[PDB]
Amino acid sequence: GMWRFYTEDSPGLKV
Amino acid sequence: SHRKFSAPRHGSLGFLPRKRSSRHRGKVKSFPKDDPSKPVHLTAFLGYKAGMTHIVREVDRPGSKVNKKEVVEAVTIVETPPMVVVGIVGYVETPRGLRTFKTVFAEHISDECKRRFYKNWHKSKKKAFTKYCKKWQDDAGKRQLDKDFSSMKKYCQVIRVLAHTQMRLLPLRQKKAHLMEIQVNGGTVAEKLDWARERLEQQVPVSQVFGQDEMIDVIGVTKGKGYKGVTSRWHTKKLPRKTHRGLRKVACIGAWHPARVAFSVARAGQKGYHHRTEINKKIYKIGQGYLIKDGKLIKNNASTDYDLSDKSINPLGGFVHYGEVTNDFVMLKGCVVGTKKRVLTLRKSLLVQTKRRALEKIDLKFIDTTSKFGHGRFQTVEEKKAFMGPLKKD
Amino acid sequence: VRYSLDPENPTKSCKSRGSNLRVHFKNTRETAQAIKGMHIRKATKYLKDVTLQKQCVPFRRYNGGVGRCAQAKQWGWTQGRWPKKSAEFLLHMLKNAESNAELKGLDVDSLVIEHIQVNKAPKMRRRTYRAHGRINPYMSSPCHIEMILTEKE
Amino acid sequence: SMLRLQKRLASSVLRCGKKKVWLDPNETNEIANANSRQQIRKLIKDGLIIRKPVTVHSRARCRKNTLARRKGRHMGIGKRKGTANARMPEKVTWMRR
RNA sequence: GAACGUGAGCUGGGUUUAGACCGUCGUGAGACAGGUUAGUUUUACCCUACUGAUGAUGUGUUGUUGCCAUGGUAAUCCUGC
RNA sequence: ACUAUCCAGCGAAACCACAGCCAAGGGAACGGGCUUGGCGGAAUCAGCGGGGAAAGAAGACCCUGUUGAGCUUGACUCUA
RNA sequence: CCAUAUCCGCAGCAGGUCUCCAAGGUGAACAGCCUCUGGCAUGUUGGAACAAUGUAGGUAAGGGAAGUCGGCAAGCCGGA
RNA sequence: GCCUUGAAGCCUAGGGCGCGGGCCCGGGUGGAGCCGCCGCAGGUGCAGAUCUUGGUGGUAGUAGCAAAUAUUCAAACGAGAACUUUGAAGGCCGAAGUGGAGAAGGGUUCCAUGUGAACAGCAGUUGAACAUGGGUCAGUCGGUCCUGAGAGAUGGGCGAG
Ligand SMILES: [Mg+2]
Ligand SMILES: [Mg+2]
Ligand SMILES: [Mg+2]
Ligand SMILES: [Mg+2]
Ligand SMILES: [Mg+2]
Ligand SMILES: [Mg+2]
Ligand SMILES: [Mg+2]
Ligand SMILES: [Mg+2]
Ligand SMILES: [Mg+2]
Ligand SMILES: [Mg+2]
Ligand SMILES: [Mg+2]
Ligand SMILES: [Mg+2]
Ligand SMILES: [Mg+2]
Ligand SMILES: [Mg+2]
Ligand SMILES: [Mg+2]
Ligand SMILES: [Mg+2]
Ligand SMILES: [Mg+2]
Ligand SMILES: [Mg+2]
Ligand SMILES: [Mg+2]
Ligand SMILES: [Mg+2]
Ligand SMILES: [Mg+2]
Ligand SMILES: [Mg+2]
Ligand SMILES: [Mg+2]
Ligand SMILES: [Mg+2]
Ligand SMILES: [Mg+2]
Ligand SMILES: [Mg+2]
Ligand SMILES: [Mg+2]
Ligand SMILES: [Mg+2]
Ligand SMILES: [Mg+2]
Ligand SMILES: [Mg+2]
Ligand SMILES: [Mg+2]
Ligand SMILES: [Mg+2]
Ligand SMILES: [Mg+2]
Ligand SMILES: [Mg+2]
Ligand SMILES: [Mg+2]
Ligand SMILES: [Mg+2]
Ligand SMILES: [Mg+2]
Ligand SMILES: [Mg+2]
Ligand SMILES: [Mg+2]
Ligand SMILES: [Mg+2]
Repeated sequence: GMWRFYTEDSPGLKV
Repeated sequence: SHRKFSAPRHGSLGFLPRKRSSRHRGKVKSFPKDDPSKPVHLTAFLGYKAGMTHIVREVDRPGSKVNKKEVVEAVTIVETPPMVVVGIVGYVETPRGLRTFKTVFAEHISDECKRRFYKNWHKSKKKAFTKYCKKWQDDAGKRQLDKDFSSMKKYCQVIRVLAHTQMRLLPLRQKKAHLMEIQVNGGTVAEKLDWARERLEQQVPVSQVFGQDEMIDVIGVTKGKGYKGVTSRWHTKKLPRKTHRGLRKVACIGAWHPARVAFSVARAGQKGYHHRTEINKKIYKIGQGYLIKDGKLIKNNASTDYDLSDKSINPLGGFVHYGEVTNDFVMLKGCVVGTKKRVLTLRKSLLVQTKRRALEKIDLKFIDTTSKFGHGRFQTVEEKKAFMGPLKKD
Repeated sequence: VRYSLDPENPTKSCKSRGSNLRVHFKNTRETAQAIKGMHIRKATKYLKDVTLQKQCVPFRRYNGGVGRCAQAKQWGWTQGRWPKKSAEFLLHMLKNAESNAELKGLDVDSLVIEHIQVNKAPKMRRRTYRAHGRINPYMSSPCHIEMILTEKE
Repeated sequence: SMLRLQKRLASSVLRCGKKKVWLDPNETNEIANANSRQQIRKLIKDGLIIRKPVTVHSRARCRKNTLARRKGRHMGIGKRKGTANARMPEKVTWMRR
C-alpha cells in the first residue's frame, strides 16, 4: 500500500 | 510562555474589514453642526482629480530656521466646474434617529442627470419625471406642491439640497452625472427654504462655498491593488532563505487553547479600493477658467504677481491620463486619495482652527508647468523655440 | 424495451432511446433538467448556443469545484459550464424522435419534451501507474437515456 | 491522401534523403497509383518528381578574413588563448633548424 | 502566562540509533550519569474556525437617494529657546 | 519564464461510528454531543494552516513473560 | 528492432544496457557557441487572462557579516 | 393432505394474532414442486472478530494530464480535421549527434490491402492495435575444427547405499 515513512526514522521518538 | 522581547502590532484594528467598498463616490458620514447666528451657507462640493505639480513660496513663520526664505512643495490640482441644483429634501428627528420626510424635484432636469437612472439609456424610452413635471404647468399642482413647503417649515429641522455636475464640460469618456445631498447650515428653517426655493434650477460656483487659506476634508476612494499577501497588506518580516514551504508568510497564528483563529491575526486578501477620510488640507489658490471677452484669456490660471508670463496651469503635453483643464480649479497642499479622473468630495472643517500653521496666509511666487511625460526642462513652447532655433520645420 | 412512466395518450406522443453511451453521467443529467419542459424548436437553438458559449447549463447538485459565471442569472443561480459533448448526443436523439413522430403522422411544430430520464450503466476498466509500484483504476462512467415527446400547445 | 510509400522509394532511386524530394502538390492523383518501381521512374522522367538542390554554405567570409591573417591582422595580444608552445612548439622549431 | 504557547510554521546547533577516537572501569564481549567528530525531519483536495468574494429571506417588479441598531477603534514620548 | 486560476476532453486515491458555532460547571480530574447561559438563516468560490488530543505502523524507550536469538567467558553438562 | 516506443525495470516509465564511422568556422583542443549531409515536430493534450504562495533565473541607492550554531547560499578573481 | 383453474422464492401506505421468539390471510411477479402431526438425527439460528470472498458509496466531475526553446498559411482525401498527407515559411539535433550499421535479448513486431467496436491515460480519416495475405537463397560471411582457465569417464580406492 502507501509508503508513509522509512523504517529507520520511526517518527514517534521519545527516549 | 511569554514573548522574549517586546514589539508593537502591525496595522490598526480600526480599519479592520479590509474589503473593497460598495461605492465609487465618497459618502459623507457627518456634516458640521449649525449655529443659528450664521448666514445661510453650504458645507460641501464635488470635484475631480487631475494631477500634481510643485510650487515655490515665501515663508513668514517666526522663530524658525526657514523664516524669510523660500521653500518648495508639492500640490494636487482638482477640477471643479459649477454644480447645478435640482431638488430639495427635508428631514425630521425621532427617537430612532432621523427620517426622510418629504422631497421635491424641479420642473426641468437635463439628460445627463437622467442618465444616473436608466442603466441602459440606449434602448430606453426615457420616460422619467414625465408625469411629475406636469404638475408645474398646472393649477392644482401649484396648490399641491405649495401645501408641502408649508409642512417642511413646520415639521422639519434639517434641510438638504440635491445637486449634480456638468459632465459635458470635461474631456472624459463619461456622460452620467453624479448626484449628492448637501446640507444647508444657517439661521432657521424658513430662511433656508426661501434661499433654496429661489436658487432652484440655478448654478452654484465654488467661490460661493470656499475661500483661500482654509482647512477642509477630502473624502474619496483609494487605488486598487487586488489580491495580496500579508507582507504587502500588513507589512510583516520576510522569513529567511532556508524555509521550505515558502517565505512571504507569517508563521504562527495562535496558540492551542483559544482553538480558533482571531480577527487580530494577519491574513491574505484584498488591498486598495477602500474608503477613507482625511483632514486639514489647505487651500492655496482658486483658479479661473478659460473664458472669452473678445478673444482668449488663459493667463490668470497660473500667473503669479511676479513671473507675469502668459502661461496656463496646463503642462506641455497636457495632464497625463486625464486631458486638458479649461475650467475653474482648486489647489491643495500635499496629496490625496485615489487615481486620476476620480471623483472627490470637499467638506468644511468640523473643528476650530487656532494653530498658526492653519491661520497663516500665503502668496505664491512660481509654479512649474514642465511636462511630466519625461524629464521636462522647459516651461513653455516659446522658450523651447527661442533656445533651440529653427528645425527642419521650414 | 419497457420505459418508466408509460405515457397518458399513446397516440399523440412519440419516444426514443439510447443505451451504453460514452458520456459523463453527471454533466448529462444536468443538461436534461434544463431542457425539460421546452418546445423542441426552442431547444435546438439552446443547444447550438451552448456549443458556441452564448448560453449555459447550471450545475446545481453536482457542483463541487465548479466555477462561477455570468449567464446563470437567467436561471437564478451562479454556477455554469458549457458541456459541448453531451449537447450533441442529445441532438442526435431528438432527430430520431422527431422523425418517428412524422412517421406516425403528428403535428411536428407543437411538440413538447415531457419526460427525460438518465441512468448510469456498466463501467469500463483501465489502469494508471503510480509510485512505489502501485496501480489504481482509471474507470469510466457512461449513461443510458430515454425520453418522450407529446403534442400539446 | 497518403504518399509516404512514394516518398520512401524515390529516395532509394535518387540516392538522396526524404528531405530532398519534390512531389507535385497538384498532380497527386497520378502519383498515388505508383505503388511500385517502374511506375516511378516513368514519373521522374516526366518531371513530376525532382531532386531538390543543396542548401548553400559559403566560404568567402573565411577566405576573406584568412587573407588578412596572412598579412598579419587579427593576431594581437588579445586574441591568444594558448601558450606559445601550443601554437608553435620549441621541439619543432629546433628540428627545422 | 497560554499542553513548561507555537516542528502538515522554520531550523536541527545539542540531546537520543547505526561508523569511529581518547581517558577510567571489566579477564572479556562491552559500560560511563566523561569528552569529540560525521549523520533521510512525510501528507491538506475533507469538516470547522479566520480572511476576502458572489448570492439568499421578505417588501407587487425594478431603480435612485439616504437613516440607524450592532460591532470594532488610535495616537504616544523626548529634546531645545 | 513553467504553474496554480477559468473553459473544452479524459478522469484517480488515502481516509470515513454519527457528525461538525462558544464560555463555565461537574466527569476516567483538558467535551462536537450532557447541564446552566451565550446564540442560531439556502447553495458556494480562491486561500491559510488554530483545532479535529487529524492519516500512517498491534510504541524500538520502561516493565512483565518460568517466550527467543547474536556475542563472551572462570557459569552447568558434553564433543571434533 | 538494438533504445527519451520492439531489451530488463508490472507500463510506449526523465532509470539502466557492449561496440564501429565521424565534416565548416572560432579556439591550444573530440571544451563550449552557430552551420552543411542525414533526422524531427518539443516528448502521454490544447485555448483564454497575467491574482496570492511557489520552482528556476536576474538587478538593486548608502553601508558592508551588524545576520546566523556556523560568511550556509550567492558574489569577486578567472585565458595569454 | 396442497398443487399448471398455478409450488418454492421475492415485493407490499393492505387485514390480523401472540408478553416475545415468530406466524396466518389478501394483492403483484413467477413457472414445478411443497407442507402439517408423533418420534429420530445434526456441518442448526450472527452486528462486530485491524474476520474471509464479492459488490457499491461520500470524497469528486475534485487532485491532476508542467524535466529537455516552437509553431504558422493554404490545398487534398473524407459524413467528419488543433494532431493525417503534400507543398511553402520559420526552428532544433550540431558528427563523443535526436545521424548510418551491428553483438546479448526479443521473436513476426518486418511489407502491402482493408477497418475504425476495443487499446494507443484528449482526439485520430493514423498506428508497433484488429483482420487477410506475403517475406530470410552461400564451396569463399559465421558455426562445425583446435586448445585455454577448467569440467569430466575408464583402471584403482572408499563407502550402509
Ligand atoms: Mg513582555
Ligand atoms: Mg531545509
Ligand atoms: Mg510623469
Ligand atoms: Mg504515474
Ligand atoms: Mg517500477
Ligand atoms: Mg511546548
Ligand atoms: Mg515535521
Ligand atoms: Mg502544529
Ligand atoms: Mg546534530
Ligand atoms: Mg554512534
Ligand atoms: Mg459604538
Ligand atoms: Mg485548485
Ligand atoms: Mg468548551
Ligand atoms: Mg475542571
Ligand atoms: Mg470529538
Ligand atoms: Mg490544523
Ligand atoms: Mg503494543
Ligand atoms: Mg510490538
Ligand atoms: Mg512467575
Ligand atoms: Mg537464527
Ligand atoms: Mg569451568
Ligand atoms: Mg545548443
Ligand atoms: Mg505538442
Ligand atoms: Mg515518449
Ligand atoms: Mg546596496
Ligand atoms: Mg554575530
Ligand atoms: Mg544576534
Ligand atoms: Mg560556498
Ligand atoms: Mg421446467
Ligand atoms: Mg447436514
Ligand atoms: Mg456452525
Ligand atoms: Mg454480516
Ligand atoms: Mg455481538
Ligand atoms: Mg482543475
Ligand atoms: Mg512536460
Ligand atoms: Mg539505421
Ligand atoms: Mg541509430
Ligand atoms: Mg543485436
Ligand atoms: Mg484515447
Ligand atoms: Mg510498419
